[PDB]
Amino acid sequence: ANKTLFKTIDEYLLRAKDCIRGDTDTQYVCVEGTEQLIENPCRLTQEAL
Amino acid sequence: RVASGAGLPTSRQTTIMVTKYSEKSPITIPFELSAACLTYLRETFEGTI
Repeated sequence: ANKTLFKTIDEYLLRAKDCIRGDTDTQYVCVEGTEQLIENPCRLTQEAL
Repeated sequence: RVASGAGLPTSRQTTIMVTKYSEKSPITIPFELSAACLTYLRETFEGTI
């Protein structure tokens, strides 16, 4: 992600959204999210609260 | 139904046809008539005031 900030923010608003499966009680990695999408500001800013 | 062309699936069933049953709930109330009141109602003895 070491790119220019406009392609970085396009990576944020397009690519940097994980998906997590929403019917189990453990956070399984969703594969090919076609019903939901988990966008992360805390991957763009690289911190935690 | 709204529709999209993505990998997430759409349903084909349109105009679901359901039947509904009625529940019964009757209501009663009595009212009483004395035989003196009935006999003075019907058989007029035409006598006086």
